[PDB]
Amino acid sequence: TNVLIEDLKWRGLIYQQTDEQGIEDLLNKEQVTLYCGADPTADSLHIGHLLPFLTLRRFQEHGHRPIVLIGGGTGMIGDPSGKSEERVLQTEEQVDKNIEGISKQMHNIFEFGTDHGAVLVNNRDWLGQISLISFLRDYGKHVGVNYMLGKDSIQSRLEHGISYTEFTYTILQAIDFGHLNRELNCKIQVGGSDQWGNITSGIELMRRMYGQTDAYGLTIPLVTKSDGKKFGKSESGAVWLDAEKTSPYEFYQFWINQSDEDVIKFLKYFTFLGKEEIDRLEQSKNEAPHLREAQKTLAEEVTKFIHGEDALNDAIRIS
Amino acid sequence: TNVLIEDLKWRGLIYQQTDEQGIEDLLNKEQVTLYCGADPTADSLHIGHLLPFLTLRRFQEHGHRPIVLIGGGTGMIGDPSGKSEERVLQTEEQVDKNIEGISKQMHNIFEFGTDHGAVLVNNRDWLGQISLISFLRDYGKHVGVNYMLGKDSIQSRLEHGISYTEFTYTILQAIDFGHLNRELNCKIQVGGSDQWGNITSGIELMRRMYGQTDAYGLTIPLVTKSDGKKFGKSESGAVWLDAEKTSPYEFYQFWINQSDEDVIKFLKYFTFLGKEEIDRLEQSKNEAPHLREAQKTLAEEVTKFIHGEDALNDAIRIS
Ligand SMILES: N[C@@H](Cc1ccc(O)cc1)C(=O)N[C@H](C(=O)O)[C@H]1[C@H](O)[C@]2(O)CO[C@@H]([C@@H]2O)N1O
Ligand SMILES: N[C@@H](Cc1ccc(O)cc1)C(=O)N[C@H](C(=O)O)[C@H]1[C@H](O)[C@]2(O)CO[C@@H]([C@@H]2O)N1O
Repeated sequence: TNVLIEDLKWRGLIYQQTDEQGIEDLLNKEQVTLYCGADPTADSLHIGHLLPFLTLRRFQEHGHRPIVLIGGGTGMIGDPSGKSEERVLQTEEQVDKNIEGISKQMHNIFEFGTDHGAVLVNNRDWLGQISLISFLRDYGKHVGVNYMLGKDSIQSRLEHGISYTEFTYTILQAIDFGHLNRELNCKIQVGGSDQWGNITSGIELMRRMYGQTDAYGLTIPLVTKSDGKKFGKSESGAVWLDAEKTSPYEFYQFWINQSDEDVIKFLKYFTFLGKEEIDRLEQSKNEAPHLREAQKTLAEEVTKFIHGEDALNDAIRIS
Repeated sequence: TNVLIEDLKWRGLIYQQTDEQGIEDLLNKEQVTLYCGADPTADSLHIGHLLPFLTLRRFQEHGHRPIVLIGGGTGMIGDPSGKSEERVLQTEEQVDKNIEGISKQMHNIFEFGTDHGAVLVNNRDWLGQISLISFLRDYGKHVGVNYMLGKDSIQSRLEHGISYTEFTYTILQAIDFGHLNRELNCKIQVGGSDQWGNITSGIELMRRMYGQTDAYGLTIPLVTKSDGKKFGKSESGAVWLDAEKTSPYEFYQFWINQSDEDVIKFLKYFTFLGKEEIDRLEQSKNEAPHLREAQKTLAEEVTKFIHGEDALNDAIRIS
């Protein structure tokens, strides 16, 4: 037992683990409960997010359980991570509308409603409780200011000027990890490299809150093209996984025009085919490019999956 | 939590539970590990078996784990259950060939090769160890002769004359239950009504072997048509799930010619559609029979699934 880790590794979906070995350990020992999430900073997800929720779906394959945290509370605050300009609070309505779009999608990428598997939690439910006073006492007490300015996210912002709220974002997100880690048994939290800071902070908090009751954080790498261009972007902004923001057709082509070079990779990252199916699918590319089979079965997969069998046919027929 | 049981019940797939309530209990409490199996008394499964392996697949839906016991050891002996004429030992080669066919199929109905989910065990592995002496001592000691003549299977045979071997079949099968119940954690064993006897005996043995370390047996009902005819049979014997014994086409039609009456039922039993999808699919039948939509989406499902998307198209095109 170590196949799952064997492939994540093969495909190149592991940019960093907190405890490389220990992760390997429980993953070959007990059926883990891992989660991931997004703040509804919009009403549609987008190729950018498609990667790690897939990685979550690749776990569920082998027996594990994923959980999906929509940004019900941290949404309204905004994660300064990466950013280099303070955020802009959305309106309660907007967020309440945004999470209807963002969730509307997950509910298709995942099968919610089972007796034991995949839960869609809304951190609005617990973060909505904790008060000003409590917060400081119970959690604040154990969050050193010297660790926070440590965060590679904020370090930056600190320079331009970081508001308090972006600054206390990390404590809210850390609170979540522990809460699931306690409430549902979350031991691994998977997220993008833009999430290292936060991932690592959630695990430290519970270390002095109870002595990290067995938590680990994994990070999927970052999608990178060969044309040197901000993957995910189009004059049509970024490829939204919503049919009326980015349609099966526009979707389709995106994948169909995948610069031959950065192809097999994207096959590995985004498609549920084997190393053998891909391997074959690599020859077909290495010496019969006219047929453009790789770049074709890619798009086929991602479009049928994300959009539909029907919306694949409906799409393919526009060349 | 109680949806899975909620539907099994809805569809009518529960002919009997050993401990009705307790089953409900652990199924709403912990992720169970249930199994089922067949002796390779042939080289192809058949509609008859398609039902309970589906039921096993309906568990895996909600989080549970199935296991598949091919008849590697009990195969060679034959389960007199139901039968009313002693068996006929197969040849080691035959069984060794038969289990290549029988397994060749499961490996498509189930996804083996994961880190935590679905295992294909071969009881040849443990039953091949136990000797004449051991057997009597360790297990035989705790199997009363008065319980065995109790078995509704043999009771019958007893009348025509039941050889010792058919008679000791039940002890071999009971041995299995406990072994998984101990080896892998098997708590529920699902099987046809022709398997009550055996199901119930496996649980009794471990009751005096250690005090039934938490075991239960469930039984799927029996497929029954409205035309009053031995479901599963055709002049082409019985509908073998093998393409070269019973092909996508011959397969297809079978389902397509499903006597309108015993339809929705078969939709429930054999298809992964909702109560809503079916409900709609029941109207379409109740008042627009010309279209024959029910009997059509049925066959469609079962054929694509069992045989292939491709072998569905390939099939549908023969009307
Ligand atoms: N502050 C986090 C959100 C969060 C909210 C609650 C938690 O309990 C833990 C984390 C973040 O940055 N997430 C992104 C988002 O949209 O909210 C998404 C990004 O958009 C992704 O592309 C999708 O998943 C990763 C990856 O960076 N990430 O979580
Ligand atoms: N003695 C059992 C086999 C067995 C072998 C090992 C075990 O550990 C427990 C049971 C039996 O009768 N099984 C059938 C078979 O072909 O072997 C199958 C039947 O053929 C089915 O149609 C398929 O599953 C059920 C149902 O009656 N059943 O187990």
